[PDB]
Amino acid sequence: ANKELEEKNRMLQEDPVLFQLYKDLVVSQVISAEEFWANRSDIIESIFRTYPAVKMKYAENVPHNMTEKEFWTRFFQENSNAAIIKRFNHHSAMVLAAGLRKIALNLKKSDRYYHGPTPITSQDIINSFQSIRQEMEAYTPKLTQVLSSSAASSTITALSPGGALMQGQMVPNDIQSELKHLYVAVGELLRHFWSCFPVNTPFLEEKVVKMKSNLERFQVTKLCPFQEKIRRQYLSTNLVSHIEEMLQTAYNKLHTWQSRRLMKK
Amino acid sequence: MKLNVDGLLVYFPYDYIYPEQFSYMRELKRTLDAKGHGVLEMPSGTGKTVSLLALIMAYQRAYPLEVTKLIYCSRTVPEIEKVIEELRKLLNFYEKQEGEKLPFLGLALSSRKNLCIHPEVTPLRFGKDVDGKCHSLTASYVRAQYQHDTSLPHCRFYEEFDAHGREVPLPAGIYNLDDLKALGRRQGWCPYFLARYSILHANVVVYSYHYLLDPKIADLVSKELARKAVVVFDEAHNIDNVCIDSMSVNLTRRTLDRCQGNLETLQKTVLRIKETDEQRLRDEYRRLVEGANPVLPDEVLQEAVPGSIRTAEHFLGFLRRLLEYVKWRLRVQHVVQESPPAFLSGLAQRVCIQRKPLRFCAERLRSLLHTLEITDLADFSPLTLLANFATLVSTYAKGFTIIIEPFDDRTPTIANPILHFSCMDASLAIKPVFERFQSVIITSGTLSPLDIYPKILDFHPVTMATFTMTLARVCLCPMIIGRGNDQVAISSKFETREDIAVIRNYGNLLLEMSAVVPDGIVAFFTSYQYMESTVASWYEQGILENIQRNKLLFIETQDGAETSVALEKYQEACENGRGAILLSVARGKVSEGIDFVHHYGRAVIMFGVPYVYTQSRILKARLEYLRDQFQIRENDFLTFDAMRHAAQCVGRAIRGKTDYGLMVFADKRFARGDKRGKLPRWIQEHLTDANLNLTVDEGVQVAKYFLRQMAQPF
Amino acid sequence: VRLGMMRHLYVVVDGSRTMEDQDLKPNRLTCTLKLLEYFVEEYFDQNPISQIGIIVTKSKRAEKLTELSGNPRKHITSLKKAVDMTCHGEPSLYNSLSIAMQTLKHMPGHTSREVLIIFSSLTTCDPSNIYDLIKTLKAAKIRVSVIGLSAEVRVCTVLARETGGTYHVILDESHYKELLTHHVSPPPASSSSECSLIRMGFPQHTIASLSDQDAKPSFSMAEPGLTLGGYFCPQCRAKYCELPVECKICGLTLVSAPHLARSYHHLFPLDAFQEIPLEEYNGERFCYGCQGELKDQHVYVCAVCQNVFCVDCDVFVHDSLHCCPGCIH
Ligand code: SF4
Ligand SMILES: [Zn+2]
Ligand SMILES: [Zn+2]
Ligand SMILES: [Zn+2]
Repeated sequence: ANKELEEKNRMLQEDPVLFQLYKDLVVSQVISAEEFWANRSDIIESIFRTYPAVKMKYAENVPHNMTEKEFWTRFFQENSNAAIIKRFNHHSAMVLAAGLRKIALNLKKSDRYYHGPTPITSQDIINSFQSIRQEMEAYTPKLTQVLSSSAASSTITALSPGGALMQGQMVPNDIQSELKHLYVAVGELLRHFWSCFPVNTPFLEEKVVKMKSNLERFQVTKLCPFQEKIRRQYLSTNLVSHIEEMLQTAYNKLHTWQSRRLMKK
Repeated sequence: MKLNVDGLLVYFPYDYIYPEQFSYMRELKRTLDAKGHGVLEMPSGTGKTVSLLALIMAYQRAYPLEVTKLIYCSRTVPEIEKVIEELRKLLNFYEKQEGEKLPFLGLALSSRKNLCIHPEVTPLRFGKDVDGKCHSLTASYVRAQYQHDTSLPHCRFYEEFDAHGREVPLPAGIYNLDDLKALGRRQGWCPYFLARYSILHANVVVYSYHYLLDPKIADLVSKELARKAVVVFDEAHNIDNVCIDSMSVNLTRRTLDRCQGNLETLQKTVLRIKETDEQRLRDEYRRLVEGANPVLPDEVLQEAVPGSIRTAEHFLGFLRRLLEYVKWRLRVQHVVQESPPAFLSGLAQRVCIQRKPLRFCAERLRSLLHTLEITDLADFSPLTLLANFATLVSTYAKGFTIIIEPFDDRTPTIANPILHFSCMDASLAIKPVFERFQSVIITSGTLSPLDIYPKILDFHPVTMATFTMTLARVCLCPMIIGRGNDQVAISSKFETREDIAVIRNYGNLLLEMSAVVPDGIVAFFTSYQYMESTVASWYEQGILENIQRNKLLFIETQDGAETSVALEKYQEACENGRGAILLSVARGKVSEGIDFVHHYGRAVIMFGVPYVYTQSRILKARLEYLRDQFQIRENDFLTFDAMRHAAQCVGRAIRGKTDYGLMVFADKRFARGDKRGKLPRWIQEHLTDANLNLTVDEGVQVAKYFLRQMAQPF
Repeated sequence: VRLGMMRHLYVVVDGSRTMEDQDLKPNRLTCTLKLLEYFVEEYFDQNPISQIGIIVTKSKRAEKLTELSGNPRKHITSLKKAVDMTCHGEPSLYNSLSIAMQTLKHMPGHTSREVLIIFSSLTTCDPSNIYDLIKTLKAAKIRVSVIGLSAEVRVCTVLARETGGTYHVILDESHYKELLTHHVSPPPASSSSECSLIRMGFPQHTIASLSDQDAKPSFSMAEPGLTLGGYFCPQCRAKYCELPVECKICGLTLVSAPHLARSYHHLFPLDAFQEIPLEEYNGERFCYGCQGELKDQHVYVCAVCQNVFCVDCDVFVHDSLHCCPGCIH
């Protein structure tokens, strides 16, 4: 059946982001659309489920020279006393049937945590210890020793923006939307490319997808510079180099791992 | 876990016993030491049997000569099956401590219908039909014909059992009904008769009350062999009803019409016999001159001479005359008639039937029936019922009454009148138990006060002990809601039953409670007719719909088939998160039969005091006699029946294992001191005055709080 | 007992009408949402590598309020929005569990899958039987620890114990915090649960090289403006505004060094300190930990450093700091 065609119509305009990027892959005629998707009331219903007699009646009494309003009328329609008990037990039973479809841890080296991932004679301790011991026999020099006008002023100058220890542009906005669209475009298609890359997948069926994905990386990125060229030749300002890293680094990973494949063989 | 009781050292399998258990064993030992019949109450349904059983095992070993055998009876076979498991567990623990087998045998008896291995009776389920087939297979003629080894199906299991079962008795072991059936199959012996033989030497024998009360069957299997036996009843609070029902016999127009047709078949059978077999069968007349069982107890039973009735032609006319008198006396249209001694005089004068010849009619019928080589007794079973009634009236009527109902209740005019012979005192049928057995312990739960039982049953108990369960956590949280949100009397009085507010209040209570009560809840009404009216009133209003939205609701009907299916669905709902509200009648067979455990009937609701229709004459005769004799007020007994019965159905939620469960009484009457006094000790003492008159909404709030405390673990 | 360092827990909340009832001081639904915010904020504050996803089940339908994520702020924002939720309907436990199972079915083996169901309405109307789902959950090694509200419902009782989780009920609002606070800690890994090594990358924060020379402008990765500097990836080479965030491309977890060091206190729980009320030859009137006079007859001591700690110090140490001050020496 044409299941895919119906799915495309539902998402054709309901969600812009999903369809927007898929078309872009075909706007420039990059690759076929087959690989795109291949890789990636209540009251009547309750009676419909609950009472089988109504279900049988509805099929046989399907609207024919009648009205739905008339059908609704037919719903509500000592011996009579027993009917309530039987109906409720039957009704309750039908509801029930309707909902029933047929290690202590141990370690060898705990010191490593104490000196964790963060990376990096004897007489000197004695000599230093004695010297400091006699240092504070004179105390309360606060009057002048703590600070001086020159020392204090020098600190203020340093704290100034020009001074040391105090080091200290949204012009493009319309282009921002295109980059975000491109960022999603890159993010959308790298995801599939990187979906199988981390896993070695030493199998032809799984590896074939890598080869198709690996080749598809060039096809998608073949059209990328053309759009980049137009944007770049506007003012030569606010260069976009980050977007190149994802494609260039994707190439390097592709080339390196592809080269590594030959070595393994 | 050996217990050094004051009387002796008693082995106990489980880890710990509550303080009430210490009182239980010593109290039981006191009666056993005194060798006198007594009555006691213990709340816990589970653990009571083992505690009761544990002392007997220790007592038997300490004083084997004092007590011969243990006769522990249970109300229903499904409940006796779990009892033997407790005994089996205890035996293994006791046997493990000893380290070797001991001369101890335990088994449970039952009807051939429930247990058997013969294929022919397997498809049949009716109890009467099973006996007819088994009797025919085991009939003397078949046994005599079995010797000839002619071409005819002979039940092999009994034939080889007599040659084998008689010679070798089973040394020891515990065999439940399911296990016993397998043993018979492998050994090719009757699971029924083999157990019957074992009663001669069986330390513990357990069976239902109907095997120990009705003289027709109980006497034969309960022979004097048990000169000094510790006979015990379990949950025998409604012992009188079972005991009285055994004596009570009902004769109806439909039954009478069947008897007339059966009698005609009996006449035809005699005619065939006369032309075919006369001399050989006539020898039984000499046996009769020389000199299904009679319902007369030991002393009452008489076998002096057959009397005037000595031949089939003469005896059949005797029944023909008696049947006609009952037929005419039953067809009379008038108010309900009572005539215990006058019926015998009226029958004797009307159709010239002396009582003494009539006393042996039932026994003569069986003897004559045997001579007829009938195919089965099931077809003629109604005739025997009339014969049993025929002899019972002619035997004694001091503590009995013949009640005739030309018009039945619930029908403006019915052409099927029923002749009732309901008894009035249960002491008559239970009397032989007390003399034959040195001591009887009536152990029961939800027991309304003991002092009445000696009045109802003519006996002198050694002790009257009431036990309240003692636990680290207060499992049961009873309450009475006599006032609703409208602060209006909610009593389900007969005159006040028609009140819409009272009906509305019950719906409000159930609706609100269902919101807080987790999966599993049961509601008990006073009668089916009242239950339908309350359901209909809720159905017309939105209360029932809201209850349905809150939880699933199930109602109970008279037919068992609907009840069984609905109950099975109920248990399914509790297992899932849907939950179910099972509306039932307190006096309905469903309530007594079913047991409620953890997450089953969590909040048992007692809608109104359970009372029977006072217009029922049969109850009046029973009620009137208790006022006439034994000095019991008419209202006292009527309240007693409700209080004892109300506690019966609501006490299941605390079965055992300290599974939290609350009980709510939706009636201000229970708050009355008289009702509380008749309330069982364990339920009564926990109940306090502060929560005695909780409002419908106030009761809900505390119920929610109660669940919180019980919800958390220990 | 070895714990599950990385866990994927789902906080299933019932949108049942019973939540409308106000047994507690505020509305029950608001109280759960208010306190659930504390758990969500605290859950990541004590387990960064873990991730959470909330589900709200109302009108017999289970809708994913928020997917699995590592940012408490996003989840907290949904909680604020959910305050004004209609809260009208009946929950479906099967629907909720089925939704979680689908998302959690594909989760890696190393992670410790978990589920926390806040059960309010005792009724549970479901399209199909749940026992079959219960069997699937055990095979899926998903720990479901329901927390009932005002009901010890049987259906959940079997769920927690059979599935390996824990069931609880709210005695009161104060007790409510303790129950969820308990689940903050990584639950111990049972015999059935297994463990495996997990690949991760440490994103070195980078800024403009030298006065905006060879700059790296970019906006974000899930109205973000251009950023002079931001976290990058060893493999994505994508600008991530904040950490820890799973690679939108690699699928490899990115996490800073301090975040991993945050959970080390779980591995080395501090031994409880014996409480002796009397002085017991303790000549130091001032508490060693806080240098404060002991106005109460209470003292705490280690088994190694053998120091003195008042009630306030011992409470603080075993509550937040998760280490003995003096015993570090
Ligand atoms: S004789 Fe034994 S085996 Fe045969 S029908 Fe009777 S009880 Fe069953
Ligand atoms: Zn990455
Ligand atoms: Zn301190
Ligand atoms: Zn220390």
